[PDB]
Amino acid sequence: AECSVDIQGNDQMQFNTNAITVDKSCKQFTVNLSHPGNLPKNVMGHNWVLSTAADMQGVVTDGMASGLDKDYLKPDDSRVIAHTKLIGSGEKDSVTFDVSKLKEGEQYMFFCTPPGHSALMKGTLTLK
Ligand SMILES: [Cu+]
Repeated sequence: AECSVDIQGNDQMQFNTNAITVDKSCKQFTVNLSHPGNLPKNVMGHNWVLSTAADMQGVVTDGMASGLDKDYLKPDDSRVIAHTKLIGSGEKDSVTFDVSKLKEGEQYMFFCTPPGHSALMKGTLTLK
């Protein structure tokens, strides 16, 4: 409903949006991730990861170093506000997070941390 969004990551390393708006009055927000295409998780897995704009570079750097078996996220990374699991084609995953983790006026970025994906698969998340 109002406090959720569906996003897709395809075989061409594209998310189907580059901007998410979250109603600032939502208590929680949910992202429903899916993966059109046929490529398996070990070739073209995608996740959806949320951080401040400022933290994205470090999250990406350490995440893509962490390997497939760690969903390309540094374990226990405090900079990651929320994240789905890593999914392959035909799979689905949702994450819910607390909209109080988030500041009106702050610059948020969502992105996909697997090797080669982050520059091609990112966008803004903003409260309205
Ligand atoms: Cu991706």
